[PDB]
Amino acid sequence: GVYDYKNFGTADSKALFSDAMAITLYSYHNLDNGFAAGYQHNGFGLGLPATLVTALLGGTDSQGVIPGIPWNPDSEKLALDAVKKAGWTPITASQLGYDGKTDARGTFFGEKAGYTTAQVEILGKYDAQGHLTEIGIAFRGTSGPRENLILDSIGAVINDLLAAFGPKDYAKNYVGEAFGNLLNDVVAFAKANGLSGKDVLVSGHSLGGLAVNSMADLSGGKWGGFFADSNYIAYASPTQSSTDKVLNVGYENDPVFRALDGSTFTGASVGVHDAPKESATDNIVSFNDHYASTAWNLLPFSILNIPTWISHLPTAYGDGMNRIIESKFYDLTSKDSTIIVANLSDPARANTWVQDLNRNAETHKGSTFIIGSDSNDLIQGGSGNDYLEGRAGNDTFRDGGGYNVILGGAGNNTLDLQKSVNTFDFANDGAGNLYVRDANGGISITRDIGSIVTKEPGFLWGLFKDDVTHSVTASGLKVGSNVTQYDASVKGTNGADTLKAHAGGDWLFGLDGNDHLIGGVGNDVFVGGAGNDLMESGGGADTFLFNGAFGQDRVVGFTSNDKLVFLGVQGVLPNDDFRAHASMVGQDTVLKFGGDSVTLVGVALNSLSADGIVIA
Ligand SMILES: [Ca+2]
Ligand SMILES: [Ca+2]
Ligand SMILES: [Ca+2]
Ligand SMILES: [Ca+2]
Ligand SMILES: [Ca+2]
Ligand SMILES: [Ca+2]
Ligand SMILES: [Ca+2]
Ligand SMILES: [Ca+2]
Ligand SMILES: [Ca+2]
Ligand SMILES: [Ca+2]
Ligand SMILES: [Zn+2]
Ligand SMILES: [Zn+2]
Repeated sequence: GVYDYKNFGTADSKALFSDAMAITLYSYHNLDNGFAAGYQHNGFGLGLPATLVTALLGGTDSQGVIPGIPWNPDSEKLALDAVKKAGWTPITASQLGYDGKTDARGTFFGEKAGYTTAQVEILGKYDAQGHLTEIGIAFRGTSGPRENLILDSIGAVINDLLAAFGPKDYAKNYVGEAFGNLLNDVVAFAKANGLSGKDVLVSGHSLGGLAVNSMADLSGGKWGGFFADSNYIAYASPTQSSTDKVLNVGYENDPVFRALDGSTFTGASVGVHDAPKESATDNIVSFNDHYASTAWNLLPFSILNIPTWISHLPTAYGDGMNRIIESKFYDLTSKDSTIIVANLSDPARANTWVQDLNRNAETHKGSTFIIGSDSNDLIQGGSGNDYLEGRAGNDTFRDGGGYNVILGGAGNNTLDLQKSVNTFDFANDGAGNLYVRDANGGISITRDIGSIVTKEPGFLWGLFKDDVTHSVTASGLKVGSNVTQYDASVKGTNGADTLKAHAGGDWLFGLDGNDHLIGGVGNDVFVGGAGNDLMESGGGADTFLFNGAFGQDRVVGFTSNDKLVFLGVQGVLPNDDFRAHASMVGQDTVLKFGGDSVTLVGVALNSLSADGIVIA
């Protein structure tokens, strides 16, 4: 999964991620809620007030109205409800033995000249009995004063901030300077409650995330090395620590995210700075009204251009990246997966296609995941391999080919094919999956797509030009009266079946159980499903399709004109070739995908070509 951390399980990593995001959001106490609400309702045609950028960096004396970012009446009470729902409760100064101040929210403040506006929330997670199990440290970073930030042009101020981080280990040492004594109290408090460092989660966004990275660098180091084993997840940090300790999460079109090389200002710092970084998620796009806009992108991408900072705002971090977490595709992804998140206003959402524009980014690598919203989305895949997720609402997909998985989720969803119905084949396994094979043999596996739209020259037909809408029924594609039939197939049961193809070619669907798929002399498509399936080619130019937790299969009679299609499987990295997944056991080639496997019986490794082993 894209947020896997250290050696935690996939699931444990996600739970950590969500806690990190919860506490991070809390640290801002709903600062961008007014702006995000206006953006969602109205669009970004008005751009972004320079005052929100200074609020992000400098801190605020609040909670009031400095414009044009709206109130926000209920705001700190909603932020606090939400952090608590996510399982966290602010820890008091008194609980810590802390001598210093906390404001009316329970926020602690920096301790040395130059850090006195730095803030941090210290929160605790308690089991059903009232015992502390975990501590959360959420840095809200500043500089701070709200006071050097108006004496210059906003761009000259951003530029100087950025250049000040690297020299004299300022960014590195930041958390030791600001919170060195507080963190000793946290160490004392944690131990008294039987916690060790592994039970401490460290997060923050922005300058907060700079602080997460700074703590990691010092965790060696200071506080008796108590936090050396703590968990560090930074959002939208400009810096990366030198440790291997921090998961650095961010949107790729966030101008602040990765702006420094470690903490080094470079030529890329004030333009596109999308070179891959070990600790960082490098390919998560916020597909927002700015990113979608020709007009907005007339100016070069730069952190010095305030409108670019819309991609930095925390509410969209929360909301979009929680939809990654929630994805049916989540466990196919890895740290650098290309992920396009639908982040558009209501106005733009009605008429803009969410797609990988690859704008202000280095060229994307591997398969593309596109995650919709709970509203009606327009989602367009490319002619590569794409995993399209509609989530709730009535979504419409398009896709330019390749190998794909299209999930429409809740609602009434449609796949617009934008070619003729005659140039595609359709199959249907009776277990909810409808398969679409294109004229180039690219296959999409679809769920919850009730309607297909084709562009008939036409006639076809029939009565109906030009675009025509087919209902997806058990017996085929129904345009009112006519059926466009499903390709010939044999369907099994969820037990162990033996299925036999006809000489003309069949789609063979074993479904669950350990099946025995005996193809014939024709061009068959083998889908063994869950279970450990024995599939024989029988002749022909055959296709073996593997999706999900496909099990430990055996393929017999595999030749040069046959194809293994791996789609929606475990253990794949951007640009994997089969040679990464291949070994030999006697005269058989074994291909492993996480804990799934295909043994090609009596096929020597060296005889295999990448053209008939598609890894999507
Ligand atoms: Ca990376
Ligand atoms: Ca990138
Ligand atoms: Ca949707
Ligand atoms: Ca595609
Ligand atoms: Ca939907
Ligand atoms: Ca079966
Ligand atoms: Ca099976
Ligand atoms: Ca065959
Ligand atoms: Ca063959
Ligand atoms: Ca299987
Ligand atoms: Zn207990
Ligand atoms: Zn057999």
